[PDB]
Amino acid sequence: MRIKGGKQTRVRRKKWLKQASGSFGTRHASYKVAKQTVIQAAKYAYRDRRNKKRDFRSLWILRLNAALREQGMTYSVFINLLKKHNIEINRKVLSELAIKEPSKFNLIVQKVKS
Amino acid sequence: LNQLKSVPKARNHKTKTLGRGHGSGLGKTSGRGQKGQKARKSGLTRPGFEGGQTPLYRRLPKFGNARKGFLKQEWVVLNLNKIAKLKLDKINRASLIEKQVISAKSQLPIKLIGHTKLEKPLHFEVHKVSKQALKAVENANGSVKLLE
Amino acid sequence: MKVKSAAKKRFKLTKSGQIKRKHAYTSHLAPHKTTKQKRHLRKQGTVSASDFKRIGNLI
Amino acid sequence: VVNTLNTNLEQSTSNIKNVQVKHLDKVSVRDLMLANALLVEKEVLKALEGKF
RNA sequence: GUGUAGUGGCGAGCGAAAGCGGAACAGGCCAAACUUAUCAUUAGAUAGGGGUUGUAGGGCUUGCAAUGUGGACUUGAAAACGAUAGAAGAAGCUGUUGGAAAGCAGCGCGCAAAAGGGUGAUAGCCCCGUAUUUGAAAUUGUUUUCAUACCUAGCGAGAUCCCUGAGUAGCUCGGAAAACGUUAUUUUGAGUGAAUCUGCCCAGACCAUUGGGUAAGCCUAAAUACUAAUUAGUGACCGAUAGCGAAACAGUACCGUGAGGGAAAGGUGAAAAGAACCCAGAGAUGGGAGUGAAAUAGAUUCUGAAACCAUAUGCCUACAACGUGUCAGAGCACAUUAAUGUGUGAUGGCGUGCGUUUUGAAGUAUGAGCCGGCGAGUUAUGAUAGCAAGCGUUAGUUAACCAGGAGAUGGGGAGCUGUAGCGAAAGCGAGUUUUAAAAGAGCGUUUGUUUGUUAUUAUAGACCCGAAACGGGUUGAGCUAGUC
RNA sequence: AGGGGUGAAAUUCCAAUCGAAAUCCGUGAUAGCUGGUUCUCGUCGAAAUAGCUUUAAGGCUAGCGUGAGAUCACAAAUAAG
RNA sequence: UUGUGGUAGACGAGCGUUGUAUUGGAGUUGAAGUCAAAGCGUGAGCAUUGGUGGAUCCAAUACAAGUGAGAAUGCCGGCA
RNA sequence: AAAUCCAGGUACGGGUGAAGACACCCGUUAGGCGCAACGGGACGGAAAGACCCCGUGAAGCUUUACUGUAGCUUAAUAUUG
Repeated sequence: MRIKGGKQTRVRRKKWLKQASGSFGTRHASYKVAKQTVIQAAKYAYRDRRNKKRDFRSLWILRLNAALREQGMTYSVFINLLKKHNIEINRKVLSELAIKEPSKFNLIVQKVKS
Repeated sequence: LNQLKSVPKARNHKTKTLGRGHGSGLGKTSGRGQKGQKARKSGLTRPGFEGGQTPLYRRLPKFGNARKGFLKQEWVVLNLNKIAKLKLDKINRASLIEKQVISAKSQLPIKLIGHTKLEKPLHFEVHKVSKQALKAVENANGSVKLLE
Repeated sequence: MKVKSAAKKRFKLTKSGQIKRKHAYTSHLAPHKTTKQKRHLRKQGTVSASDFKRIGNLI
Repeated sequence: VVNTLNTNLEQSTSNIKNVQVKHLDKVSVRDLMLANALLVEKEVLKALEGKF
């Protein structure tokens, strides 16, 4: 039984090409290049799925410090007044967007002083 | 069975392939080398060769051929530890052929061998017997009529 | 396959493996070796487990 | 499956994809279970017992 | 038998002969003595009878009894079975989607014929057919019967009667087929060169004994190998980059002065029904109309995707250091295989390809222009090891071969491993070799068999592709070198 | 007429090719030397050392991974003496 | 509870294509291929739907493989 | 019309890196796209480096290297008295 084997190649190439959509140049038409592009794209996605959970935390800290420098005290001092005294495991993104609800974060700000 | 539910139990094992897939588990150079000599076509040089060092089958001395150009005289052996299981008496060439012990047409002397005890009396007709085998046969009221 | 006759004259089979062989150093220059040496090497011998595979399929 | 090899039976059954006539020695293990329905001769029982 | 005996710089390797079991099976014919006739009867030559040799035979002198067994075989008469042309040869309508029914639904019909092909879709009953029964003017083949021509036959007795294959065989000098690399065996290029049944040769140097056979003459059917041809059939063989290089006016077109090397491409539509005629244009052609179910089936003619190149909706870009993607992200225009939805991505963070070879890759080493198709672990015979299966305490097991549907299987036990091993061997034996040793040491102290399958390995090119090469056979002096 | 021809000799020429033509066959010559060796997934997981080698870019044996089985404690490692 | 980086490499478990053996099914009310679509798995992959098309395919179990393409300064065919 | 071509929207200084960067790090400069020139770089294009070295490679040539051998020469022998 001589085997022709045509469907597999077409379906594999179409599936690989469909993944890389909205790509510059011919990189969305050539399967041989499309596979490399999607390889690199998924590697970047893998590294960014941790890079973003780190960068969001960085912006988290930055926007907390932005609000806390206005009260005349240090961000590290605020974390301290959370941890050792008036034990609080309060969420950082919580207290961040409690800037959006006005003055409600100020309750936590004034509560750390026993 | 039916012709729609034939089933095995433990056959149909894995089929290794030396030229399918970069990461199938077996690579492009599966089995043979990583550009070494064995990896190349017609590798795995003759089994007796040992790299250039003198072969083992030559470093050793040569055995003897005391009887030059002859075959050892073959015999048909009747061990006394197994004849007792075979249910037949007066064991003689006129009666071996019936029990399919020996080939129907074959000319060959019969050798009698054994030390294990025997209970039922037997009457051997052979060409030669071991001394203690003969003693054991005659201990149990047996008789051996030693032929020529 | 054909078994190399050059080796069938230098090995002897025994029950349950244990290929038998003769030691070398027996046909030359006796005085260079002690009489005790020839006394040891007169006996037979067997190969180790190292070269068993290269001898098995070859014989 | 027939032991006598009757001509009257074998004259018919030759234009149907479902029926065919064979001797006892001729049928194999495969065909014997491909039938889904068996019609055996009364004679073949003794020979089958003899051959086990 | 057997990878046995053996042969090998005892290396790669090489590999019998008996015997056994099968296929088929059958032995005959000349010279020689003896004799007849003829040859300038000197013939040594020509032509007739006689015998075909080992349980030695034949010729000679002399008896008995055949009238037949038979085919490597001459012709005549017939017969059967084929072969080369043909014939007969069963069975249906109705509705349905439908361009068309044969498919689909309801009730029927025949098969010694339900192989196959065609018919506006997959038809047993529409057509050719097919199983079976038949048919040969003429030619031809095989076999059968009878008659006929040539060749052929058993058992005795005597007898130191005669004959029984000449440059023959051995021997020497060099080789060669033999499994042997030269050793009896065989064969011969150079020489040497006997006997006559009281013989000669043979049984791996040779002699003797023993046993076996009659060379130096000739002939032979079947059983074995192959298929370019004809007939019929088959295919877990291929389907236009496949299949023989040749599905088409292929060894053609072409490349060569010649040996030779050697291409590519098939498919409208059921039926040409191949587009009357009109408009534009000179025309090709296109748009129409018309046939057609379909003209997006239109002569470029089945299906029509990729690199490619154009046009278009929505969005974005002209302060931008850019492997161009990824994670968040406003705005914009739409609404889906309803899915925390889709396209686009102004902006921020991060961000030096894919393979191969490598101490080491983004490389200033390499491999790819893209796209589509092809493009390498198999097969035969054996070994090893796992797994699984059947059989099992005298186990197990078939090969070739015969039987059939080109089937498993039936018969076919020839052999194979296991049952005892040890020893170089003679031989011995649960022991055996070493030895004075029964002391010790090595080995042994019954522990399967046949397959399926898997992995490795052995000989075959044995994963794929890649050389300068070697040898043998052909074609070239029209270019050129020389000569005439 | 090609392990040959010719050669006022240069390794010139012998059909643009000549340290020995073109072509066909043995021929699928061999190649320890390049490059390639196409389906995925689950578990474990090195070496670039020693010896030998007409061997040094190779191969063989040992160690190093892995599959099956045994030893489970008298065997192996960790801390202490 | 102990773990799950990974080439050379051992080893286990699976998919896909072609054909065949049966058992069921779809098909001029429209198969395959192919175009595109905002589906479902751990993967080779497997669905659904509309247009193109007018004759073959699909499901479950087995068996046999000219069998799964990214490269070989590839080769054919077309095209920047 | 061609060689080439991994996909490209392709900057510079200092440094870094398989050791001389269009992309890497830090700074600097720069509207998108043509056209005519001019060749510095992209270790540029074209030759699987001719050189060296390796291969248990090829070919040719050489001699008091090996084994042979055509031819030449001597001897026994048949042709042979």
